[PDB]
Amino acid sequence: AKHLKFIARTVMVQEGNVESAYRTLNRILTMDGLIEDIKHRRYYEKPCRRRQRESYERCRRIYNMEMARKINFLMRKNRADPWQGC
Amino acid sequence: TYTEDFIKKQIEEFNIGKRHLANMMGEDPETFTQEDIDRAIAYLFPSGLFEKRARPVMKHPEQIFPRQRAIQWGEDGRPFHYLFYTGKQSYYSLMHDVYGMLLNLEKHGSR
Repeated sequence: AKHLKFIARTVMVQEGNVESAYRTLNRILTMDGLIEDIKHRRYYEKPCRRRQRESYERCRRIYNMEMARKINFLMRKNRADPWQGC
Repeated sequence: TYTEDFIKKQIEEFNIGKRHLANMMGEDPETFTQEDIDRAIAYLFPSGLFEKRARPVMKHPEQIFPRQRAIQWGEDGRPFHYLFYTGKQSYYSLMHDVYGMLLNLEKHGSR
């Protein structure tokens, strides 16, 4: 309201590619978390529910990262059998 | 169940019957063969039954009666084959042989 206009969340169009600019804007707003903020702010989220959700998301991310690391570590053995027959 | 003594007596009976059949057909008992036995039994006992297994047959007792296991160890108890304790000594012996052949080469219409 008190800031200068047409700098925040503003995208320029290249060679009249309006759709590409709009999709880049959507990408930026999603990557900065603004889309999630707007969607979550439609109704009030109780503090206990908020805390539970953040704990769940943090733990899920950690667990997924660890599982991915395990699979990437054990993918090295996945190759052609070198002692076929015996 | 067919005890080994039964099979032994059957073998003796087949040998004597073979000599009798060679006597009957005028052939020399020494060189008398299984094809000759089949021909003679087809002549003496003509049967046009379509089923070849329902026709008269004079076969060696080994062929006609089923078979049994083989001894895998002697009186001392030691198994003969070095892969005995796998329980699949023949199969794993074959696989071992094939793998050795592949190793040698690595160093170097039908079904």
